[PDB]
Amino acid sequence: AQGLEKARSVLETLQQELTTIVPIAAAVILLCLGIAYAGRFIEKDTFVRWSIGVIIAGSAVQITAMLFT
Amino acid sequence: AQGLEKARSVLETLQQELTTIVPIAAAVILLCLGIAYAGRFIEKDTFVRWSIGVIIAGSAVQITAMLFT
Amino acid sequence: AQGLEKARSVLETLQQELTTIVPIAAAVILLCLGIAYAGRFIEKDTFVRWSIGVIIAGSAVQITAMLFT
Amino acid sequence: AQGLEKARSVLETLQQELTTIVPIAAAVILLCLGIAYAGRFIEKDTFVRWSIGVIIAGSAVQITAMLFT
Amino acid sequence: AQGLEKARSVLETLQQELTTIVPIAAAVILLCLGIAYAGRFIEKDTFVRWSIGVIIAGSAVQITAMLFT
Amino acid sequence: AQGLEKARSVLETLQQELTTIVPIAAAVILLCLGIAYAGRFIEKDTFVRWSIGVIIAGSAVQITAMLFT
Amino acid sequence: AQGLEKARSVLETLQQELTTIVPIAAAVILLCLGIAYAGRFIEKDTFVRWSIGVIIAGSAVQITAMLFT
Amino acid sequence: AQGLEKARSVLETLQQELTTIVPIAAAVILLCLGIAYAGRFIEKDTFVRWSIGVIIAGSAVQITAMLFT
Amino acid sequence: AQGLEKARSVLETLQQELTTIVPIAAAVILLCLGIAYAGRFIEKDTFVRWSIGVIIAGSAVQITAMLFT
Amino acid sequence: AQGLEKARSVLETLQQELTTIVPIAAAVILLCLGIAYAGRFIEKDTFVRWSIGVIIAGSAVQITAMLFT
Amino acid sequence: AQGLEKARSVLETLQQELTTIVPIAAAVILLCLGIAYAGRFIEKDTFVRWSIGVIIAGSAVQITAMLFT
Amino acid sequence: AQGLEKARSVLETLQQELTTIVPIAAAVILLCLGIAYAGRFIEKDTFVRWSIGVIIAGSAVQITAMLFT
Amino acid sequence: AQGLEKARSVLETLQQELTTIVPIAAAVILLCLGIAYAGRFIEKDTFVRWSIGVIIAGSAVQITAMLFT
Amino acid sequence: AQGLEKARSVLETLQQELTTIVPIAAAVILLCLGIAYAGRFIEKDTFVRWSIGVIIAGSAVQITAMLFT
Amino acid sequence: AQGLEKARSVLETLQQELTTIVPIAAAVILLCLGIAYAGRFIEKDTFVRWSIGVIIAGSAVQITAMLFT
Amino acid sequence: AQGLEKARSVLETLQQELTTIVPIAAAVILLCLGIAYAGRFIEKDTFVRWSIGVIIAGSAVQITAMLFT
Amino acid sequence: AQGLEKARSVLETLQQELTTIVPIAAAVILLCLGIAYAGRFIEKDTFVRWSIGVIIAGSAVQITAMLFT
Amino acid sequence: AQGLEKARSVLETLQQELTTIVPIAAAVILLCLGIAYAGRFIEKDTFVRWSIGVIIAGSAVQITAMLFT
Amino acid sequence: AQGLEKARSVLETLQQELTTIVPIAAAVILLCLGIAYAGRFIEKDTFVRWSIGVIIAGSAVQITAMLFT
Ligand SMILES: CCCCCCCCCCCCCCCC(=O)OC[C@H](COP(=O)(O)OC[C@@H](O)CO)OC(=O)CCCCCCCCCCCCCCC
Ligand SMILES: CCCCCCCCCCCCCCCC(=O)OC[C@H](COP(=O)(O)OC[C@@H](O)CO)OC(=O)CCCCCCCCCCCCCCC
Ligand SMILES: CCCCCCCCCCCCCCCC(=O)OC[C@H](COP(=O)(O)OC[C@@H](O)CO)OC(=O)CCCCCCCCCCCCCCC
Ligand SMILES: CCCCCCCCCCCCCCCC(=O)OC[C@H](COP(=O)(O)OC[C@@H](O)CO)OC(=O)CCCCCCCCCCCCCCC
Ligand SMILES: CCCCCCCCCCCCCCCC(=O)OC[C@H](COP(=O)(O)OC[C@@H](O)CO)OC(=O)CCCCCCCCCCCCCCC
Ligand SMILES: CCCCCCCCCCCCCCCC(=O)OC[C@H](COP(=O)(O)OC[C@@H](O)CO)OC(=O)CCCCCCCCCCCCCCC
Ligand SMILES: CCCCCCCCCCCCCCCC(=O)OC[C@H](COP(=O)(O)OC[C@@H](O)CO)OC(=O)CCCCCCCCCCCCCCC
Ligand SMILES: CCCCCCCCCCCCCCCC(=O)OC[C@H](COP(=O)(O)OC[C@@H](O)CO)OC(=O)CCCCCCCCCCCCCCC
Ligand SMILES: CCCCCCCCCCCCCCCC(=O)OC[C@H](COP(=O)(O)OC[C@@H](O)CO)OC(=O)CCCCCCCCCCCCCCC
Ligand SMILES: CCCCCCCCCCCCCCCC(=O)OC[C@H](COP(=O)(O)OC[C@@H](O)CO)OC(=O)CCCCCCCCCCCCCCC
Ligand SMILES: CCCCCCCCCCCCCCCC(=O)OC[C@H](COP(=O)(O)OC[C@@H](O)CO)OC(=O)CCCCCCCCCCCCCCC
Ligand SMILES: CCCCCCCCCCCCCCCC(=O)OC[C@H](COP(=O)(O)OC[C@@H](O)CO)OC(=O)CCCCCCCCCCCCCCC
Ligand SMILES: CCCCCCCCCCCCCCCC(=O)OC[C@H](COP(=O)(O)OC[C@@H](O)CO)OC(=O)CCCCCCCCCCCCCCC
Repeated sequence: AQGLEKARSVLETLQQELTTIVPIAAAVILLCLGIAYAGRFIEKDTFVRWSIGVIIAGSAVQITAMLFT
Repeated sequence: AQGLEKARSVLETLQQELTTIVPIAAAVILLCLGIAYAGRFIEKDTFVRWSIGVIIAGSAVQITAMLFT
Repeated sequence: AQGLEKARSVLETLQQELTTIVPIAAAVILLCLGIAYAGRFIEKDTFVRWSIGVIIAGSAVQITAMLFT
Repeated sequence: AQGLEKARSVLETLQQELTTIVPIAAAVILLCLGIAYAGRFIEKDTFVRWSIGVIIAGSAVQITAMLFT
Repeated sequence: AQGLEKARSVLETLQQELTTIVPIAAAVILLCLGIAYAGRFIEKDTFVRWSIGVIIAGSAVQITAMLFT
Repeated sequence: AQGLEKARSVLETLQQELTTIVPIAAAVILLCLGIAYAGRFIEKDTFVRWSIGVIIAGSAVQITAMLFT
Repeated sequence: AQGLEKARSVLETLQQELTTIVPIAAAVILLCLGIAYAGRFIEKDTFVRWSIGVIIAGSAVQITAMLFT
Repeated sequence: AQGLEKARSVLETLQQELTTIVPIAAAVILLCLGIAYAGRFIEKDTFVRWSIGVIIAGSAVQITAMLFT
Repeated sequence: AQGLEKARSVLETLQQELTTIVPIAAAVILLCLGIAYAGRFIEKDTFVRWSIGVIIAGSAVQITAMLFT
Repeated sequence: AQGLEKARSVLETLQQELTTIVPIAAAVILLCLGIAYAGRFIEKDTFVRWSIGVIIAGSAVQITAMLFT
Repeated sequence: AQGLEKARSVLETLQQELTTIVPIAAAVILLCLGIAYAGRFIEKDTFVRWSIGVIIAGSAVQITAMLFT
Repeated sequence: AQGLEKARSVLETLQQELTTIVPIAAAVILLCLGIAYAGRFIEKDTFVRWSIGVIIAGSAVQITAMLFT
Repeated sequence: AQGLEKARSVLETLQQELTTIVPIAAAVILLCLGIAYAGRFIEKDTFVRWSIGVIIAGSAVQITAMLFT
Repeated sequence: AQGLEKARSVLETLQQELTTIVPIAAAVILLCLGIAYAGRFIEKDTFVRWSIGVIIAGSAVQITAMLFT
Repeated sequence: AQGLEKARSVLETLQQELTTIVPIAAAVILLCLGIAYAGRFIEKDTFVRWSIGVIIAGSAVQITAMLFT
Repeated sequence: AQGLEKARSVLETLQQELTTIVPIAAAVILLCLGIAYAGRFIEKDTFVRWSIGVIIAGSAVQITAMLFT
Repeated sequence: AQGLEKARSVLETLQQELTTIVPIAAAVILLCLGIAYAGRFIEKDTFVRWSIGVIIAGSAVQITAMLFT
Repeated sequence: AQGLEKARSVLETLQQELTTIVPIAAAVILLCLGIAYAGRFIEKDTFVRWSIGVIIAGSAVQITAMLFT
Repeated sequence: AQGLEKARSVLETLQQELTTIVPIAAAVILLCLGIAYAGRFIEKDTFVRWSIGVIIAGSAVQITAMLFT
């Protein structure tokens, strides 16, 4: 019931599937970035940027719950 | 009665349902943005923009009541 | 009497009902706009536009009385 | 007498009643336009158009007397 | 009896058949959109648009029951 | 029977044929994009875009089943 | 038969012809890039970019088969 | 006999004649499009559009037999 | 006879005449493009675009025969 | 006769006249570029660009005959 | 006659007038450059750049005749 | 005799007179277009359009004889 | 006589009058463009555009006679 | 008489008035540009641009007479 | 009279008022620049730039009268 | 006499009266257009359009005498 | 008398009244533009546009008398 | 009386009310700009832009009276 | 009354609430900037920029009252 309960369930399923997919994408990104940095194509702060992005992505639900009260 | 009370109640129900749905959408957006920033596709101000948008969306009713007096 | 007093009363009732409905619509619009801005779909001037629109709509009667003298 | 004095009086009464009705319609129009502009459905020049229309309608008798001499 | 019970049954049958047909059309649309995005003919927000449209279409009956009360 | 089962079968046949055709189009697009990138006409994000598009197109039926429930 | 078998054959012929043409285009691009680099008009990463692009274009069918399953 | 067999034969003859005529028109269109693109009057997607149109027109009978079952 | 054989012959004559005219137009286009590029009004990719367009227009009949089977 | 022989002759006359005009335009362009480069407004690659453009424009007919076979 | 003889004459007049004007502009540029170099605002290669530019601009017609044959 | 020989002669006379008139109109149009282009009111492709139109209008009889056989 | 000789004479008079008027319009346009360029409102290619337009407008009759043969 | 002599006289009057007005506009532009350059808001080539624009606008009549012959 | 004498007078008034205002702006700019230079935020050439800009702005009318003759 | 002398005199009187009225309407139109342009509601070419229209209307009799001979 | 003197007087009265009204509208427009520019919503050329529009509207009668002679 | 006196009074009231409202909007804009500049989101010229806009807005009536004479 | 008094009160409330919110945002910005500067990600002038921005934002009302008189 409630009209949009079904859409909420679908969105929850989509969020779970995207969360499952994300670590593979992050690992592939890091694999490419490490070799790019080894080849003098990018700089060392790229690893810090990647770490910040991955840490933020990991706790996306917690941050959203903290902000969207 | 009052003619348009039923429409107002329907709009209230719609607002409640959209408010219930919104946190999932915000979490999915943040999850995507984290990986996008990790992969050097966007910039660091994206997180600030997301935080501002989510904070405004969380207090939409209060802001509307403050402005539409 | 006066021929069109009844129509004026009906219009006043309609105006009151629409004024009652409007804050919910404004809150829903702001809720959608916040998430749209979080996801990089719109820009920050949208909030300024929304604020101006809501402020104008809130004092519609006063502005009408000021201009239509 | 004068044949059309009665019709002129009826027209004057109708004009007065319509003038009484108009401000409510203008207020309702502005209330709708403000929310429409808040939701990105119209542009900012709509308010200028509304102001010009209301100002012209307010002084309809004076403009008619100035032109129809 | 009830005059329009037969017409309502026909409409329900048509709705069920259209609901059955829709997923194939959605899959074809997504298949075309993926290749169009791969070929640099459209943008990444097309997937978000498609997801929103499909989610709305899937819960059409629930949304109609929530609004048309 | 069921009125629209024939149209559903036709749509399924069309979907299967389009799925058969798609890999050739994707291969041609990738072949052109590789030479375009070698010639300094596009950037490296084109390959990521192509990969995302092809992956989404490949699992169109699964995504449609996940969302259109 | 099967509706789109003829179109699939035409697309396969087009793909084979484009694959035949591509090596000449890649060779001309490399010939121009080498002289441009000799004249201090481009940088040394251009050769890496060209190699990556040509390698990806060469195995376009294999990559498409790996991703579009 | 069958009443409309003669009309069907006339339609088949017209279809064969138009099918014979079309390749010349396609060649002329491509000849004009190549020069127009060389002179910076159109874009490179025009060739993709032309190829899709020609492939669809060539296998029109097969597609019609696949859809009109 | 064949009904439309005369129209086909007329189209062939028109195609031959346009093919005869085209090289002059291509030469004029390239003559203008060279001077425009000399004066810093356009970029160096214009020559690649022109070459692609002229090569495609030259073999328009062959491409049409390859695609329109 | 031949239908478009007159148009071809007109195009050849136009091409010859433009070829006659071009050297003056190239000389004026080089005269302006030299002074602009003397005043530190442009860089030394401008002369290479101008030389390439003028050389290409000089043999436009030969290049067109080479590519449009 | 010849169609573009008049335009060619106008272009020649413009070229002669610009050639007459140029030495004054070159002298002013050199006068400014000398003082700028005296005050440590530019480097000594500026004079070499100016000399190359002025020498190239002086023989613009001869270089154009050498290249545009 | 021949019934319509007189009408054909009248049409030929009208065609000759219109052909005599046209060059003046074309010259006036080009005179206006040049000034409009100088004043930044139109674009450079207007000259190409004008040239194509004038060339087609010049050999209208030849094209009509080539097509209407 | 000749039916349309009078219209041709009128058109010639109109063309002569427009040719007389044009130099004033060109001078005014250049006067405005120079100040606009001095005020950073347009770019330096505006002068090239103006010169091309004025030169074309000057020899409009000659170009018309060359193309419309 | 001469049909358009009156319009030509009006255009000459407008040109004279605009020529009278222009020096004030140029002076105001230079006054603003000097302070803008002092405040590090623009660059030093702005004065060269202004000088070129003013010199061109000053001799607009002479340039128009030289080109429009 | 003379049509645009009023506009010229208004422009002269605006020029005089801006000339009156400018010294205050120049003084404020120099006051900020001195402290910015003392704090190691800018370099010593800023004062030369400021002096050149102020000197040019002070004699804007004289330079305009010298160039716009 | 002459049947239509009276009608011609009436038309001449009407033309004189309309010519007397026109300047006021043109001034009002320009006054409105100036404010509309100041308010960013229209573009700068509106002034050119107005000037062309007013100049044409001013010499309407002369143009009519030139064309209608 | 003169038939249309009354309409001319009415138009003169309307012109005077609109001229009286205009300065208030111009002041309001400038007040809004200043705040919009301070809020980074528009650019600095808006003030130049406003000044030009107001100056043109101020001398509308003079410009009309200069052009409509 | 005078027809448009009432509209002028209404416009004066609107101008006074907007002038009263403006300082709050300017203060809010400055408050947001200061924090945005502190967070490295905008540059230091924004304060100069804001000051220019506010100074222009404050003396809107005086500038309108100076230009619209 | 006075029409826009209500809007002014709403704007004052919004300004007070934004002023209340601002110190937290400034503190968070400084907290992030300190760590960024510690990790060699930004320079030491960032603190000066932050101090200037915060000081300007703190006295926004006073500065607005000083400039907007
Ligand atoms: C003086 C030396 C200074 C620089 C040091 C290096 C100089 C010479 C280096 C020789 C390298 C030659 C080739 C290796 C390239 C290299 O060293 O760059 C490392 C490569 C990506 O690096 P980059 O992003 O820097 O590529 C070049 C760009 O920088 C050009 O802007 O990472 C890999 O995974 C290697 C892939 C090999 C290429 C084949 C790929 C085919 C399969 C993948 C396609 C699937 C589609 C989806 C993918 C997400
Ligand atoms: C040879 C050494 C040269 C460099 C020295 C340092 C190298 C190694 C540094 C190790 C750092 C590892 C991780 C610490 C990061 C660090 O040191 O960088 C400081 C960080 C911002 O740093 P950056 O802007 O430099 O990030 C990278 C950019 O430079 C990319 O260009 O400031 C913080 O607030 C730290 C937050 C921790 C990350 C987790 C955040 C999750 C919750 C917050 C999300 C809420 C959303 C809204 C927020 C407003
Ligand atoms: C690389 C990253 C760059 C971009 C960042 C985001 C990338 C990935 C984002 C994933 C989002 C997936 C889904 C969330 C969508 C999202 O993120 O966009 C926010 C959404 C609408 O915003 P948009 O303007 O972006 O909508 C799509 C447009 O982009 C179309 O062009 O607001 C919502 O309330 C979410 C609702 C979810 C959809 C279900 C709704 C069904 C019930 C409502 C119908 C009732 C009828 C009356 C309504 C008034
Ligand atoms: C020198 C290195 C410089 C660049 C660093 C990275 C280089 C190599 C990266 C390899 C990545 C390969 C693939 C991962 C892509 C990646 O790393 O980019 C992160 C991706 C979004 O990336 P972008 O917005 O940059 O996409 C490409 C655009 O930039 C094109 O302009 O976020 C994800 O969620 C990844 C999903 C994987 C793809 C499968 C999705 C299928 C199911 C979802 C569909 C449901 C519909 C609704 C959705 C809301
Ligand atoms: C420098 C690179 C910049 C661009 C990157 C790509 C360059 C080269 C691309 C090569 C593509 C060659 C051909 C593949 C085309 C391609 O890659 O574009 C993808 C195609 C449509 O894409 P577009 O939106 O670009 O179509 C043309 C538009 O651009 C027109 O403006 O989607 C498909 O399903 C492909 C079908 C192949 C054509 C045969 C279809 C016939 C049977 C179907 C008919 C049934 C009727 C009902 C249908 C629902
Ligand atoms: C100084 C160096 C800086 C830049 C590096 C390169 C400079 C010199 C490059 C020389 C290249 C010369 C020619 C090769 C072109 C090249 O290198 O660009 C790669 C080409 C597409 O390139 P672009 O999209 O950049 O084309 C020009 C556009 O950029 C215009 O803006 O991809 C191909 O498949 C090549 C095909 C050859 C052309 C013949 C095709 C005819 C048959 C196909 C038609 C069928 C219709 C349907 C199609 C789907
Ligand atoms: C501190 C030193 C650092 C920089 C060194 C130079 C600084 C001072 C230079 C003083 C120069 C002052 C004036 C000379 C200008 C100069 O030195 O720049 C050289 C000039 C064009 O140069 P630019 O393209 O650099 O012009 C400025 C541009 O850079 C603005 O973006 O070439 C000429 O032909 C000179 C014409 C003089 C202007 C009169 C022309 C009037 C008749 C022609 C119009 C016909 C229309 C159609 C034309 C195709
Ligand atoms: C202090 C030194 C610093 C710089 C070092 C070099 C300075 C002096 C160099 C002298 C070079 C003079 C001439 C050689 C040119 C040179 O060095 O540049 C190399 C040239 C392209 O170079 P760029 O891209 O740098 O061209 C100029 C651009 O940089 C403008 O931004 O590559 C070639 O293939 C050469 C062709 C010769 C030109 C004739 C071509 C005509 C027929 C081909 C056209 C067919 C159309 C289709 C094509 C795909
Ligand atoms: C710091 C320097 C930066 C810029 C470098 C150059 C600055 C100075 C250049 C001086 C050039 C002055 C005049 C030469 C113009 C020039 O150099 O630009 C090259 C010209 C066209 O160039 P554009 O497309 O750039 O024209 C202006 C456009 O850019 C406007 O957007 O090509 C020609 O054929 C020249 C013809 C001369 C004009 C007479 C033509 C009359 C007969 C033809 C009409 C027949 C109708 C049918 C036509 C198909
Ligand atoms: C971010 C900023 C971007 C936009 C800048 C401006 C924003 C704020 C502007 C405030 C304007 C408030 C009101 C002034 C309006 C304004 O500024 O627009 C200028 C006005 C007409 O302008 P528009 O064509 O833009 O009218 C509105 C159009 O947008 C309709 O779509 O011209 C006037 O004459 C003003 C008259 C005032 C209204 C009273 C007239 C009553 C008597 C006349 C009736 C006689 C009948 C016959 C007439 C021929
Ligand atoms: C910080 C510096 C950066 C930018 C540099 C400039 C900043 C300051 C400039 C001060 C300008 C103030 C006023 C001078 C204006 C100025 O400098 O712009 C130059 C003006 C036209 O310039 P624009 O096309 O740029 O006009 C503004 C447009 O850019 C708006 O988008 O040329 C003139 O002829 C001057 C006329 C003065 C206005 C009065 C005209 C009234 C009678 C004529 C009407 C007859 C109708 C028919 C006409 C054909
Ligand atoms: C390594 C460091 C490099 C960057 C330095 C800063 C990094 C970390 C900064 C942390 C900031 C976190 C959040 C504070 C945001 C911040 O610091 O940015 C300052 C904020 C807007 O600034 P921006 O233009 O940067 O906004 C985001 C844009 O950058 C997106 O492109 O100004 C404010 O007024 C703050 C309001 C707080 C947000 C809550 C508002 C909710 C109620 C008000 C809504 C009423 C509607 C009508 C309004 C007119
Ligand atoms: C190891 C040392 C190396 C660096 C030396 C200095 C280090 C420490 C310096 C401490 C300075 C702390 C504060 C003084 C600032 C300072 O020293 O910088 C000097 C300041 C401008 O400096 P900057 O342009 O460098 O500002 C920061 C920028 O560099 C950010 O990129 O000039 C002033 O007028 C100072 C005003 C004080 C701030 C209050 C202003 C509020 C009212 C005015 C607003 C009205 C709006 C319109 C205005 C036109």
